[PDB]
Amino acid sequence: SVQTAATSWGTVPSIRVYTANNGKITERCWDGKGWYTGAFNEPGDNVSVTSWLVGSAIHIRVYASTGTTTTEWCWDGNGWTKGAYTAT
Amino acid sequence: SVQTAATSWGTVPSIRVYTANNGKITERCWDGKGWYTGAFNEPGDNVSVTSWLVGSAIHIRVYASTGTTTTEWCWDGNGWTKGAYTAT
Amino acid sequence: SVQTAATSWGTVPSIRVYTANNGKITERCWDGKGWYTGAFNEPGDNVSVTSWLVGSAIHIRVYASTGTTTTEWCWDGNGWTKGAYTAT
Ligand SMILES: OC[C@@]1(O)OC[C@@H](O)[C@@H](O)[C@@H]1O
Ligand SMILES: OC[C@@]1(O)OC[C@@H](O)[C@@H](O)[C@@H]1O
Ligand SMILES: OC[C@@]1(O)OC[C@@H](O)[C@@H](O)[C@@H]1O
Ligand SMILES: OC[C@@]1(O)OC[C@@H](O)[C@@H](O)[C@@H]1O
Ligand SMILES: OC[C@@]1(O)OC[C@@H](O)[C@@H](O)[C@@H]1O
Ligand SMILES: OC[C@@]1(O)OC[C@@H](O)[C@@H](O)[C@@H]1O
Repeated sequence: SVQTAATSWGTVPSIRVYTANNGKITERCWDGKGWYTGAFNEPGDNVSVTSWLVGSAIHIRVYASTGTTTTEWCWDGNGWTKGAYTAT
Repeated sequence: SVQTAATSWGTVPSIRVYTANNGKITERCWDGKGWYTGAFNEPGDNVSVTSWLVGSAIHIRVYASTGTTTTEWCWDGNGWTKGAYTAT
Repeated sequence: SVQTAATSWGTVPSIRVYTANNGKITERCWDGKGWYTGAFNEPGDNVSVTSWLVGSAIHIRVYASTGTTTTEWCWDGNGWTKGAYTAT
C-alpha cells in the first residue's frame, strides 16, 4: 500500500506527514490551521523522517528510497535540497 | 513482512509500538512496568506515528494506510478517534 | 524497495538511519563530522526506531521485523542487545 512517515514539533504542534504513493513522495502539513500540501515532492517508494527544533529553526531530514538507493532531503529553513547522506 | 512504528515520551520512558500485521494495526505499550496490549486496534497495512508531550498530556497521531487511503487516528487523553487529516 | 527509519538527538544533531535491505538492517551515523557505519547489524525486513536522551545518555530502541516476528534491540550506552518486547 502507500507508506507514510510523520514528525511534529512545538506545542501547536506543527505536523508533517510524508506519503510514498506509486513511486512519489508528497507532504501534508498542519500548523494548527488546517492541512495543506507542502513543498516536498520527490521520487520514492519508501520514506522516513526525523526533525529537530533549535531556537526558531526547524530542521527536517527525509530519507527517500527507490530500489537500493536512498536520498536524504534536507529542510533547513530555505527549501529542500539533497544532503550528504550515503548508504555505503 | 509485518511493519512497525514507534514513539516514546518522558524519562521512564513510555513507549508505544504499532504493528501492521495482516491488514490490522495493534499497539504494544511500555510504561516502565512490562509490555501490554493497548487500546488501539484499527485496519491498516502500513503505519506511522508521531507524538508530543505537553504538560501532563500526551498527544499521539497514528497514520494508518490501506491501499491509497490514509486515516489519522488521534489520542488526546480520552480514547482514539479519527482526525481531520486527508491526503488530498 | 529498501526501507528506512531515522532518529536524532541534541542540537548537532546526532542522527541514526537504519536501513532494512535484502533482509538485513544496518545503521548509518552522523554526529556532526561525516556519515559512518554504526555497530548495529541484525536481520530484518522492516525497521522502526525511537530514542530518548536523558542527561548524558542516549537510549535507542530498534524494532526489527522478519515475517511475523519482531525483535526489539536496545542501545543503553554499552552495545546492542535484545530487549523484553514481545508482540503477543
Ligand atoms: O509551507 C510549509 C513548509 O514550508 O513547512 C516546511 C516544510 O515542511 C515545507 O516543505 C513546507 O512547504
Ligand atoms: O546541513 C546539511 C547536512 O550537513 O545536515 C546534516 C546531515 O543531514 C548531512 O547529511 C547534511 O548534508
Ligand atoms: O493503556 C495505556 C493507553 O491508554 O496509553 C495511551 C494509548 O497508547 C492507549 O491506546 C493505551 O491503551
Ligand atoms: O485534535 C485533533 C486534531 O485537530 O489534531 C491536530 C491534527 O492531528 C488534526 O488532523 C486533528 O483533527
Ligand atoms: O559509533 C557510534 C555508535 O556507538 O553510536 C551509538 C549507536 O548508534 C551505535 O550503534 C554506534 O556504533
Ligand atoms: O533496559 C531495557 C528495557 O527494559 O528497556 C525498556 C524496554 O525497551 C524493554 O523492552 C527493555 O527490555
